[PDB]
Amino acid sequence: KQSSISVAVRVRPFTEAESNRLVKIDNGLRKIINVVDDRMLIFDPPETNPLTKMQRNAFPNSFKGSRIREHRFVFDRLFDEDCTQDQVYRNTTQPLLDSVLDGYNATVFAYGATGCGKTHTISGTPEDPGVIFLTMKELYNRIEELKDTKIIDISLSYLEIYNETIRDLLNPMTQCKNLVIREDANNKISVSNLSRHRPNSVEEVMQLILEGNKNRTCSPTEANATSSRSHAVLQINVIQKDRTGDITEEHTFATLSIIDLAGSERAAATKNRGARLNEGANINKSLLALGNCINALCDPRRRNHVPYRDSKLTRLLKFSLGGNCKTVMIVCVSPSSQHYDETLNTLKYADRAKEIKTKL
Amino acid sequence: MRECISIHVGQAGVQIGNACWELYCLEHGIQPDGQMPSDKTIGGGDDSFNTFFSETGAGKHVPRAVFVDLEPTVIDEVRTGTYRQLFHPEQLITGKEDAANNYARGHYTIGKEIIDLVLDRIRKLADQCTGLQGFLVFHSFGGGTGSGFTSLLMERLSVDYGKKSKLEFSIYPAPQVSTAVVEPYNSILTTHTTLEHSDCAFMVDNEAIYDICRRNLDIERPTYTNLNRLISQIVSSITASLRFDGALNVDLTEFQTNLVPYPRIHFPLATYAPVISAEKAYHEQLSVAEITNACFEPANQMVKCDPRHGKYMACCLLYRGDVVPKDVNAAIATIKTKRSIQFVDWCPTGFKVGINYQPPTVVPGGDLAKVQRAVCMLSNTTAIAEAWARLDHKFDLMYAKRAFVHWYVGEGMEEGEFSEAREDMAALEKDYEEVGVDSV
Amino acid sequence: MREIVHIQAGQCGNQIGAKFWEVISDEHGIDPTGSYHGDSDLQLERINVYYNEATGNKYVPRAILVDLEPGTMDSVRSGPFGQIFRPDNFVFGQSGAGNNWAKGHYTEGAELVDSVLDVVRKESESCDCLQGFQLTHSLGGGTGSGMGTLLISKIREEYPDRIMNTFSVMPSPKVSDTVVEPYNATLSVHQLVENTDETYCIDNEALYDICFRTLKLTTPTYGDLNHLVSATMSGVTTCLRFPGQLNADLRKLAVNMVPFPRLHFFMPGFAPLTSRGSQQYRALTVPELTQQMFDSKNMMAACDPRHGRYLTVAAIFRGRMSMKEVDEQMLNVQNKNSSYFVEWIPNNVKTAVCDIPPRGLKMSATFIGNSTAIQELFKRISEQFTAMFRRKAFLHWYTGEGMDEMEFTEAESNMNDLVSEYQQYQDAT
Ligand SMILES: CC(=O)O[C@H]1C(=O)[C@@]2(C)[C@H]([C@H](OC(=O)c3ccccc3)[C@]3(O)C[C@H](OC(=O)[C@H](O)[C@@H](NC(=O)c4ccccc4)c4ccccc4)C(C)=C1C3(C)C)[C@]1(OC(C)=O)CO[C@@H]1C[C@@H]2O
Ligand SMILES: Nc1nc2c(ncn2[C@@H]2O[C@H](COP(=O)(O)OP(=O)(O)OP(=O)(O)O)[C@@H](O)[C@H]2O)c(=O)[nH]1
Ligand SMILES: Nc1ncnc2c1ncn2[C@@H]1O[C@H](COP(=O)(O)OP(=O)(O)NP(=O)(O)O)[C@@H](O)[C@H]1O
Ligand SMILES: Nc1nc2c(ncn2[C@@H]2O[C@H](COP(=O)(O)OP(=O)(O)O)[C@@H](O)[C@H]2O)c(=O)[nH]1
Ligand SMILES: [Mg+2]
Repeated sequence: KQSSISVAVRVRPFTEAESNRLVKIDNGLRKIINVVDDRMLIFDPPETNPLTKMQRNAFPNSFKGSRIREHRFVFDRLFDEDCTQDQVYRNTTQPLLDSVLDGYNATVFAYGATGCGKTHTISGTPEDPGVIFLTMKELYNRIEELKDTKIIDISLSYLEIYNETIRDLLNPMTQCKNLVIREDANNKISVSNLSRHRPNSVEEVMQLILEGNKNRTCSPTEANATSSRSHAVLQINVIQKDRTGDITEEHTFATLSIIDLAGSERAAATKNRGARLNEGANINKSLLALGNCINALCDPRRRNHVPYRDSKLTRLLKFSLGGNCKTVMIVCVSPSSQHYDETLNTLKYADRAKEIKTKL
Repeated sequence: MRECISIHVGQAGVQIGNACWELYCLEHGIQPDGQMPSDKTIGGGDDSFNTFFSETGAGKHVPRAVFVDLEPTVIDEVRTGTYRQLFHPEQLITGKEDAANNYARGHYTIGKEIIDLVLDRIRKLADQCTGLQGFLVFHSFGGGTGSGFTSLLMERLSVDYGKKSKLEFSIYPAPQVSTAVVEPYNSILTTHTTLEHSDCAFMVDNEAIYDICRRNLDIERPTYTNLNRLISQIVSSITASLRFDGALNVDLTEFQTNLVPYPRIHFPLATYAPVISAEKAYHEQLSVAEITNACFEPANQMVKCDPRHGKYMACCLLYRGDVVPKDVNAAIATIKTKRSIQFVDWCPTGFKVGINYQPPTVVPGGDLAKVQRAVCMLSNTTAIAEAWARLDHKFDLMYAKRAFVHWYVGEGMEEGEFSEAREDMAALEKDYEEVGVDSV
Repeated sequence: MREIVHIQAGQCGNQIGAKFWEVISDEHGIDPTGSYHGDSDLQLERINVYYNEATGNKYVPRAILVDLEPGTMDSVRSGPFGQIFRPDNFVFGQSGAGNNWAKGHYTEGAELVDSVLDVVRKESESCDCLQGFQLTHSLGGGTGSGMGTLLISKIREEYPDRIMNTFSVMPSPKVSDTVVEPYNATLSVHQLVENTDETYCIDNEALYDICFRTLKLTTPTYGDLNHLVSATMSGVTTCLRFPGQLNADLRKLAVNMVPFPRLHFFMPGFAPLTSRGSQQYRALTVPELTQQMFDSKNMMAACDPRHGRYLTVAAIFRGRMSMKEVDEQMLNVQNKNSSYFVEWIPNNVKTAVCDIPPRGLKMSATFIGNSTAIQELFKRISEQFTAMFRRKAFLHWYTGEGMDEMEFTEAESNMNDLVSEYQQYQDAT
């Protein structure tokens, strides 16, 4: 009935370095991102001061720059530069903690290109913890609050999808052929030979996260020296049952999935090439499959069949994107022109979830 | 001097080039082995062939051409055929498979493994040119090679040359006829290269030439050879002023100056009027007025578009043979009296005219008849936008479901490009609608 | 330059491959001893696609013959073209699969897969540029389905960016020579949907119908069915070996015909099929070929295209013909039969033309269709599979070799998902 999938876009603030590197022309860099409202975004606005001389030509007198590069994107949730991590945590992932504590599944996606600020958001600094830390902290506080009349159990897994193959991050020894997706008759999906862990507090959860991230399949010489070539899926299974209630053979189950997505890549950036072309191709295909799945799920018509089997990532989250499960998507974008083209692609990827035509 | 460098990319480009170089060799007396008998017979030293050939000391005339394809088949046909001894052995081939009809392979993955060699050979050719006029690029919009690799090559050439002219002679998809399912994608993705890196792009449709062959030449079963020969005649008409004498000579710069009003409106329509079989060569006068009238007939256009649904922005009439200027003036006055041929209010002059004394040469085994007169008309008009709009509709049918997109994104192409190109095309259409509007 | 590695697995695959190599050798002028005695220079121009040159001006096919019993190897060796193959490429065991998918995939094929892959690796690095692979087998059996799927998986792991074709013989509802065909077919389609770029589905029922009606044969044998399949196989690869006006390699057909990654199960067909004593009564021209390709009776997959819509078609012509005629004939087929073509693809027909027809014909054409009617085949298998799996009829023979019921459930679910995906693009929308 309602839109279970919600898209959140966050605009980062210029770094002092970038803020003084080429913005001096304003007194070359310019803020291609403009924010008007909690659901409104303008890409490449015509806000430059010496600009009348250009539309003196764009209008029908000299057809050299008649192209209009201003785009108008609408999203469910928008965060400006001034908003801090508390507002993002409250407005994107905090409600999901209810559903997982209620019994339903929940999903969080993190997407962006290099320099977009995704790391600061999901991970953050020790002084300014990210979204994951706040979610797990409130989850454990809720568990302690509900320690009476109910018992909760937390299981943690952390896998990665690389070249359409699953690879345990917490137990790197396991071979891929062993890691296989299995669909039970309970409409639950389990990956074989997963190294499940029982952390006791958010400190242990973060320690497991860094231990896994130490193993992630990265490669150097890309715009970032530690770019990710895989989709990292962290799964927190909450299994709970009444403590002093009916002692029956029934305990309720839920999962919180947190997926850090690899950024799309244009080989044109790559020159030497090799197996990295295969990595890029797999990443782009997986992102396309995920976009198709999300667009079909949002669309009331095409969802008679949703292409879950086009990629391992969508197959794993078959029962974590539909109507019952609540999905949120944090898409971190930069306002600097240095990342112009990439940002547009990011803004085009988020928009696909719901093609809200802003011409109206 | 007046050199021109021809670049033939893909199967369509190479086959059009086969026709073109057959025609040029016949025009200048050069034999397929590259030797000119007239040099030893008459004595030589009073001929102009440098526009398309380079002479060595031994008397061999090597064409100024660069044949490129990502598969060996068509070029291998060229190196085993009659003209094996004509071209320099450096005819470029990727030692791997083709682009498989997708822009990503021709641009990003498979096309980067010969671009250095192609640019090196273009360097070696241009260094031998003292008076280089421009590049003649032949390709097809609907092909993976002829879209991706031509885009990459023209990006590189614009970076390296910039000032030199660049002329495209491209095969555009027909409205109904097609020979691949992913033609709209490749052609839309080719909008950037033909809008920002070209200087005058000529578009041709196979269906239009098929209808011309049926109606005029009386050929119910034409193959691609006839299409290529007709395109070769058009290109010969364009470059005749750089090779032969005439009353009014029109080089590339004058032609572009007279035909391109703004930097973006450089997509004219070609028309060769006296396409006539030998049987119908008799029973017809083929005067200058008749041929000039035939140029403006919608049935004779080489793109499936109706000029009556648009306003002519400029016209260039390039005549060959026995043509006097007063006959051309009378024909142009007759055309201006006609009301169905509408001109924009801001081009009162309208017509550029060139005349050349060299009549067209007939290829043995060809379909065109021997005619004392000929004309090539190059018309900048607003009707061509229709030919784009149809193609855009096809794109909008496939991209809605993201069909065939995984092939492209799995070869180093971001998804957003598919939208971006479309937007560019839409912008171009708007410009073509905003120039025909009359002044206030 | 565009080298293909051919792998034969099982009785059906080995027999089709032997007939296919006879056909290709006749096409290229290679005699049974491996010597070239052709009449034109085009045969040797692209002989490297399917053959390797041996020292005495000999040509050894780049074939790999696989089985779990030596009977079919002995049959192929003693055949007319048995002496042309490399003896080291003959890889075989001694204990057969027994019409068991588990034996040829877990127990007895797993032992031989290392040798087969060693030979595949040897035949791959000897190529200047490897276009792809070419597997011939049947899904209704043991060693065929099992070892073919295992080799598919391991080659796909080793050569992820190369084409992998598959000429797989589907089981039929009427014709049934084996009782446990549904299990094997489901377990093999579970593997083909994930690790193949082109799967050319063939049915013995459709080939027998072609023999009885089109060819008017009285006593068809497996030689004739292999003849038809080999004709199609040669037609698919024609543009990699001969020049033409429009060239189309395997990857071009895959790009044009596969709108989404999982919809790569194609129905083949061969155009000029006529009975002897009825060839003088027809004019072999492009319209006749075009009318024969799109006829329901000419398909080799035992499906009615009228029960579905064509997602895509590919027509690969051979011979001297005009491109105008082919273009109008395809446009006429699409406009006249608009109900059998999807609306959200404007042109549904990839077209390729080659300049060299087969040996005794002035022209020919190969049809490769991707339609929703193929759905029916999978549906039929399910209608058998469930009927045998609700009761666990012949299941202990599989579970005894390490398999589980989870694999059967997974394969059934994947096949039903494929059926649903094909059904999605059928109704008007
Ligand atoms: C008088 C005449 O025209 O002779 C024809 C012929 O009569 C017909 C009936 C042939 C004939 O085919 C059959 O009888 C046949 C029987 C069962 C299954 C398949 C074919 C022919 O045998 C088949 C043979 O075909 C070839 O030679 C092709 O090159 C074919 N290769 C082989 O048949 C072959 C097999 C083993 C060893 C060497 C060659 C081929 C087809 C596709 C792609 C590559 C090659 C031809 C021309 C004829 C005969 C001889 C009677 C037909 O065959 C083909 C494949 O075109 C059957 O209907 C067609 C149309 C022909 O008119
Ligand atoms: N006029 C004309 N058009 C041709 C000719 N050959 C091919 N074409 C057109 O080219 C279009 C398809 O593009 P191709 O030329 O096949 O692409 P390609 O150059 O081979 O590039 P690849 O796909 O990578 O091999 C078809 O729609 C044909 O109409 C020709 O000889 N003359
Ligand atoms: N949303 C933000 N709010 C405040 N500072 C930010 C924000 N995003 C980025 N920054 C600052 O800018 C720096 C560069 O961005 P950073 O977050 O490091 O990119 P990233 O997340 O590593 N890129 P990627 O992982 O590819 O998405 C950060 O280290 C912060 O100092
Ligand atoms: N076309 C063809 N089909 C065959 C042949 N032999 C068997 N078949 C089919 O294949 C099935 C048997 O599979 P088979 O290949 O013998 O199993 P395998 O030995 O384990 O690979 C039967 O249902 C037959 O319909 C043959 O020679 N030609
Ligand atoms: Mg080609």
